[PDB]
Formats: sequence, structure tokens, C-alpha cells
Amino acid sequence: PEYVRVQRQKKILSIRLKVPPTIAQFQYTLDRNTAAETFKLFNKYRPETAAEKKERLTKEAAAVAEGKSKQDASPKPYAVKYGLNHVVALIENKKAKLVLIANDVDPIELVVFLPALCKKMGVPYAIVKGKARLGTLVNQKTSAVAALTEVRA
Amino acid sequence: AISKNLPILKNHFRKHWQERVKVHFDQAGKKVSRRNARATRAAKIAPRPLDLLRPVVRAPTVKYNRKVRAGRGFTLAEVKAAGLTAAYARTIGIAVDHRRQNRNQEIFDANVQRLKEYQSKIIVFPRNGKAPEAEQVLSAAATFPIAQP
Amino acid sequence: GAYKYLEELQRKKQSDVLRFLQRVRVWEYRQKNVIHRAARPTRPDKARRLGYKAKQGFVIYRVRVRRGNRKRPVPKGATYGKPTNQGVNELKYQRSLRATAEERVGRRAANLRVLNSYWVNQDSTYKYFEVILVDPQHKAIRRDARYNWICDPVHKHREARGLTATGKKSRGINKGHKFNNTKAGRRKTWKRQNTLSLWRYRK
Amino acid sequence: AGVKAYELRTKSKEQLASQLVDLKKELAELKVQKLSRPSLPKIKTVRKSIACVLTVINEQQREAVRQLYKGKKYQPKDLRAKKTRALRRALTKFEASQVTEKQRKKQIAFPQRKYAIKA
Amino acid sequence: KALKVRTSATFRLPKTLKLARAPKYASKAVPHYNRLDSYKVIEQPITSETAMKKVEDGNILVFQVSMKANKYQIKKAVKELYEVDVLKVNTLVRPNGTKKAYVRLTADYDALDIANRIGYI
Amino acid sequence: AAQKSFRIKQKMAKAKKQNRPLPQWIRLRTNNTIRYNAKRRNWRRTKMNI
RNA sequence: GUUCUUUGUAAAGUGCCUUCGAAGAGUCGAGUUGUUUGGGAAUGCAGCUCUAAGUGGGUGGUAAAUUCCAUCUAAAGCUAA
RNA sequence: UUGACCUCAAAUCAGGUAGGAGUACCCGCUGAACUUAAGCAUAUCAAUAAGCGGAGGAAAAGAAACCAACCGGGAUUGCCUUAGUAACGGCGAGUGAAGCGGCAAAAGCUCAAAUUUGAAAUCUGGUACCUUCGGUGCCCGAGUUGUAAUUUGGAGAGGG
Repeated sequence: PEYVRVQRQKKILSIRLKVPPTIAQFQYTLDRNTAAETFKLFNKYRPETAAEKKERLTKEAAAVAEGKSKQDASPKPYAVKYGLNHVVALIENKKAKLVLIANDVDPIELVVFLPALCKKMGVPYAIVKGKARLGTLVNQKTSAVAALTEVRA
Repeated sequence: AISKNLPILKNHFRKHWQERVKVHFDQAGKKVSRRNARATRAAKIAPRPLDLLRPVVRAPTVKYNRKVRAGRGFTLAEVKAAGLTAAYARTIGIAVDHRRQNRNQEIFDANVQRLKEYQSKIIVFPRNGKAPEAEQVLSAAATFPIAQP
Repeated sequence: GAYKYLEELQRKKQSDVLRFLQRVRVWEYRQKNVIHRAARPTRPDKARRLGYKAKQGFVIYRVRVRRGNRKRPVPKGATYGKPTNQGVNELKYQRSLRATAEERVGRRAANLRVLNSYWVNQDSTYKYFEVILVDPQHKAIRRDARYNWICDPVHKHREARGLTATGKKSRGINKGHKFNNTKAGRRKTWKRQNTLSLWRYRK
Repeated sequence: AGVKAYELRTKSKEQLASQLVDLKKELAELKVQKLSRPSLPKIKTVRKSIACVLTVINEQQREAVRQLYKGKKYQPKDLRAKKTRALRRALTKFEASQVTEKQRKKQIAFPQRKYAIKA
Repeated sequence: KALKVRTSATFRLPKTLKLARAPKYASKAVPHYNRLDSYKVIEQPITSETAMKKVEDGNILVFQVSMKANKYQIKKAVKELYEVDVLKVNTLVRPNGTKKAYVRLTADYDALDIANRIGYI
Repeated sequence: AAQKSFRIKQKMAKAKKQNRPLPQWIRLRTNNTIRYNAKRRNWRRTKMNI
């Protein structure tokens, strides 16, 4: 069908042409072995889902106004930061310590400046394969960006 | 065509002007409507003065710069000088113009004094609903007229 | 905010990175239909400053139109009139090509309302545009009072009446002496100054 | 004579159906006597009686289905208030009175005050 | 792993599961009664002097019937309104815009003896 | 003709029924101005054009 | 006019000091062509080509260069009489 | 092998919506010639008639990338006036506004551009119940390629 042919030749047309150096710094993505430990460390800092957020509020609705607490009954969170608008700001404010960038973003212009912004700001970055796998650790379908601000000792 | 000495006339009637003739037969009819509209409005806007207070303004264009004229709004710097905020002033009947400035001290002090006399002549009613009614005066311009300096 | 970085990047249209994407995307859009559904906007920063929001009810369509002048039909070139009206090959179609793209989309998706449009790509034969459409019957637009104005029936086919951004530009509706002919409506202004006003007591 | 609408609404579904058959039987005999007599005004009473039964029968079934669709969304379209094509497409009172959360604070904090100019 | 083995060079739309309609409301919620019942099929007998002689001679009943009725409904309504047996039904459209039906009974019934029960003679 | 569609014959039946004189009791009604059938048609005098 | 519910350690307004202050691109603009206008070295519009800037840009009814001033903040949208 | 993601389809899928009529007035496109110039080609008739698309009870316009050169005006529209004026035009025939001034009527506004990041706080749908132009609970989904709140230049925000 036409949709099958248009998606195969799109990959074909994008490799016969001379790709400018801003692009093609992708597909040099992290290797299969190294990416295993990267997603092993990132999986320990999953953000709270819609499931476990609800009983967090129940314990915070019985301790703050009842136990005379200052809303500090829950510990300080340790979660992976996601979202293009949020992470880009974290890069500019010297807050990120490791940034993961997907290589298969269809509107590629969203993330072309991310390797250049990370380099000049000095924050380490890693172009990782798969925007779908990035969404899994943030409990979304696609995230395409994954950053870590703080880490347990 | 041209004879019998006469001034050369320029009558622009070479198009289909008869299709666009507007005779104002409703001049008496629409005047009654405006008075009826003004009467039915004032009952809906109970006893507010049917119009906002407007400042004194000097005209440009030296043919007209010798005259003072009612303006649009009270020039945000003037509102603060009178002792009230712009958002509050719009609810008391003080029209506000944010896009004009003050470069004339005589006009500025005349408008500030205009706002001081307005707050000393109003009865602001509380939101509660006590309603000590203050039977309507139909014009805010006939109470504070524009006077030539 | 990443939208500042895309906004500055989209202005470098002749840079190597943008002109390679321009050549790739002009091929892909040409293989598809003339009017087809776009899953996501090509330029997210350009769409969201034109009124687009990323929720249910906002639809993006991609449309291409043929470039060039407008040839007067006049079979075999004959006009049957004065020589001042004999031109056939240099008429310019006072409505913009972006307005024609909006009008073609508004007839296919007649259940939607055209919000705005923007230029995405072009070639010698085709100019490509992406049109932002909203659903007036979706409850997310019927509620959310920032956007429920489109549901009131005076906004039916805004692009067909020149009420869009490109429609008012083609109608010349601006302020100042340069738009004296067209600032309240060309036909209304002309009718105003071509009307013989007569009163009961003649002045 | 003729049947009365209020006398028919006190009967069951089967009684009205059985009465409709008898009126249809009665109408058939009058259409046989009509072709042999110069005038038969009696046939109008029988025909309008059939219309009365069919109106009450249709009203009872419409009322019965209106109760099993009561208090729930997606009622059948002929049991819905038509009232106009355009007014059906218009925004409801809840939707038309919707205001954004930002302008809600402005109306609360700065209502249109009530005042007069005498003193 | 490998891919599927295709013995044909033509790709065709796959057969997807079709879902039966499960509406949340009825289309009309009140079913219309029988448009053409036995009392609407047969309106009135035709009693012209030429039609009357066909009754006692040819054992044929002549009726004026609805224009929407076919020979099946005319046969079914005749045997239900008068409880007789029908041999054949012949129908024509009269020049005045009404349908005329020639209903012939079997040899076990007499058309003259039941036209008397109907009324007219 | 003699092998005609049903639509043609339906208009034939209507034209045959309207080809009648006025009922005599209509002329006796109160405030009546109708004297004769002014829409009378004859096959020899004017054609009905289907 | 009466009456039932307290929204809320909520929201909003104003003073002083300090650091900032993000503001719309094949768009503005220019050339050319056609059309249009009272707009005249080109009023608006459109096709094609070129293609911006950030103490910037548009306008200031004669084309150009140079030096100032005045005035607004485009290329997004809503709204009674 | 299995489970996602992306894109593209299918169904008499669940619920909706578009057509046509009318068209005096309104918003656009398209677009003549008769006529006038005592001929006629620019021009004029006319940015009109006919043709086409799209609305409402009004529509459109509308809160300045404006007018101004002033002792400065201050969204839009309409009327009086400016004015048959400036100007346009085989500078022939003819065409032809706008600022100010008086009056009618008056109303102002918000998105994009920000990190909520100590918690997507946002929303459709389905279902159950209820005080049913909706509300509450629960469950899928939309959405981080950004939905809410805050902010719109008249400012405003982070802070103290």
C-alpha cells in the first residue's frame, strides 16, 4: 500500500542525501550493552503513577492538619524529570546531571539543539535509542527526553 | 450643453444613484426610540447616572487648541493621584484611558480636582443590600460640566 | 522553555539543517493526497502561538495548492470587450493562496471550524500549508470558556468570509490612512459615500 | 355518539386493541350500506372514533417508553425537545455561562458597584 | 526470525472484525402498527350491475382493494374477513385510480350465499 | 400509449375525476360567486401535456 | 424583601527595596508584474523572486543618501450598544 | 516468542456533525457591456448588473505597528460637517477621500512567549448513583512533541 511505500522510501530518501552535521549526530546512539545499565539506574527513579499518588494524599490528609505537621510527613522525592520544556530549563540552570535524548523524534527540530545546549552548558548527555522506552520509565507512551537532577547517596 | 452664463456645476449623478437614496423619514420615529432606549436603560442601571464621568481635555490642531473638551478616560497616573485604583474606578463610573499620558500640569491638576469632587458627591452602596436609595440624577456631565480655564 | 529555540531556528530557513529537512518533507507531502490528515503539527511552536492546543478537538490538516497566477477562463482567449479587459495571462487572484488552502479544507471537514493556518513548505508547483481546526461539538470546546466562542454560529466558515488571519489581510482590514478604502468593509464604505442622504428638512 | 378520550384512558392495552377491531368491523358494514342509501352521515362518527382510539393507544405506548428512558442520557430523538434545528445546536445555559478561572476572580474582586451622585 | 511467506504479489485489505450495532437508544421507540391489515386490504365491494352478475354465475367476488395491496395480501385478507377458500385472485387498476380485485372462490363455497351475509345483493 | 408507465396513468386518473361539472348544491350556498367550472378540460379542445 | 448554607490557615487589592522583564518569520521589507485607489517616482491587494532585525521594527502623503525627532508595537484571538 | 511505540486503515462500531431552502439587509470572490466623452482606444458607466461561496437578527469592524506636529488627541461604527475640497484624469469628459470639530452610542479584554517539578495540580468518554441544560464516585483514554494555575506590555514576575 501507499502508506507502506511512503514510510520505506522516507528512510531511503534520508540516507542517499547528504545529511548536514547537525543531524546524523543521532544514530550514533548509545550501544546495547551500555544502555542496559543506563535504564537500570533510571528505572529506580520512576515518577509516581496515578495509582500510588492517591494513597499518598490520604496519609497527607491525616497527618498535616491532624498531627500538626508542616506538610513534611512525606520524604523528598527522587524521580526522573521528563518533558521537553521542563528539562531544557533544568539544563540552563545547572540542575541536570544526566540527560537522555531520543533519536527517533519525527519532528526532529525539537531536539536538534539539545546536544549543542548540553555541550555548552557542560551537562553530560546521551542520545539514546527509543522514545517509547523513555516513556515507559515515566509511565507515558512517549517522552523522548529523560533527565536526572538529584540522586541518592 | 454649455451656454447662458452660469457657474460650472459638478453634480455626481452619473451612476445608479436612485438605487441608493436614503430619505430619513424615521427622524421623528428614531428620536422617540432613543428616548425610549434611554428610559428603559436607566431603570435597568438603577440609579447610576446613565453615563461615566469624563475628564477635561485640550484639543490639538491650533484651530481648536484654544478649547477644552470632554475626553475618554482619566489617564492612569491621574487615577492614582486621586487616591484610588484603576480597576476600582471603572466600577464607580470613572472611565479610564490607559493609552494617554500627562505632559500638562494645568490639565493634570484640573482632572485630579475633577476626580476629588466626584468622590465627594457619590454614595457608594455596600454589596450587602442595605439600599438607602439615592433617587437618580440622569446625567453625570450636567453635574460636573466642562468649563473653560 | 524549548519553544524559544525552535522559534529562532525556524527563521534560518536557508541553513543546511533546515534545507535538508525542507527537501525531505516536500517529497513526503507530495506522495500523499492533496488534502490529508496530519497526526501532529510539523511546527509545534508555530501552531500553539496561532491558537492550537494539544487536546481532543484540535485537528491539523495538511493541504497543498497550485502556485502561480489565475488564468481567466475566456475560451480561446476571447473576452468580447474593450482592449483594457483583454488580459488573460497576468491576473493575480486577489485572495491569497493560503486563503484558498483554508477554503478547500473547510469544505472537506465541514463539521469543524478553521482557526488559523501557516506555511510549512513549498516547491515550484505546490505551496504546502497546515490548517488548525477545532471541533465546535466536542465537549472540551463547548466547555473551557477560553475556546467556546467558536461554537456560536456567527463563526460558521470563517475562512469562506475572510474572517481568518489571511482573510483579513487579503481584505486589507487595518488602521490608518493607507487603508482608507478598506477599513470597515470595501463594499460598505463605497455604499456609504455613494448614498444620497436626504432629510425631512432639506439641508 | 362516538367514543370519549377520557373514557378510553381508563382501559388497558388489550381492551383498547379489542375495541379498535370492533370499530373496524363496524366501519366495514357501513361502507356496504353506504352504496345502497342516498346518504349516510353515520360513517363519520365511526371513522373519528377510530382516530380517538389510535390516539390514546399511541399516547399510552409513548408514555410507557418515556418512563424506561427516564433519568438517563441518550433518549430517542422523537421523545426529545426539538424546538428548532438551530437552538438544538446552541450552547446550553451551563456552557454559555462558563467563565475562565482567571476572570472569575476579577468579577468577585471588582463587581459593578451600585452608586448615585447627589452627595 | 524471518517474515511471512507471500505467494502473491498483491496486497489486499485484511478482514477485520466487524462489530454488530448496539445502540444506546431506539430509533423511534414506538413500532408502527401494521400499515396494511385485513381491514385496509378490503375497502368495499364493487356492486355494478356487470360485477353483480359475475357473483352468481362465475362464483367470483368483486372488491375494491387498496392500491398498495398485492395478490398475497388480498388472498390472505379475504380468507380472514369472511373465512372462505380462494382459488385465484385477478387484479386490475381502474381508470379512476382505484384497484379492483376479482376473487374466485373454490367449489366448496358459494359466492352468492356469502354476499348475502356480507350485506349487499 | 397502450403500454404506459404507472406514473403516466396516475395523472390520467386524476384528470378524469376533475372532468366534472359543478355540483348543483354549491350554487345555493351563502356568499357564493362560483358559477361554472372554469378549469374544465376536453381532449379535443386542449391538450393537457402529460 | 425574606430564608438556608460559611466557603477559608482560600482568593483578591494597595506601599517600599532588589533582580529581571521572555512579547508572534518565507513575516516585515525590497524588486518586478497585474489589478485597484483621490493617493500622485507606485493607496491597498495578489502572483513570482530576494529575504530581515532586537536599545529593534513600522509610520510621519515626493524618489535617494546622511543626521535627529515625534508616534505606536505588526506578522495571534474575543467582545454589547 | 511476547508486549509496547509510531504511522496508516477497517466496522450498519459508541455518540455527534456538514448539505438544502431563504437571501431585503451583511461578509468575500468573480466580473461585463449598453452608455458618456457629440467619433473613439485610456477613462467613464463601475471596483456596478449578471455568476459563485458563507452568516446573523443584525452582520462586519473593534480595543492602535492609529491620528497627529498640537498648550496634543485616544477602540470600532453611524450622523452633521470637512467637501464637491486636497488630489486623480486623451489634466478632456469626469472622478474624488481623510485628520480635526459637534452629536448618537459607549466596554473592555486574553492567548503564544516561563520550572507546578515537593509531586498533570487538566480534560473527553464509559459506568453507578443523585437535587439532571448538571453533580459526585470509580474505571479506560487524551495529554509531558505540554493539559491547568500564574502573566499580556496599561505591564508583570521572581524575591525580601
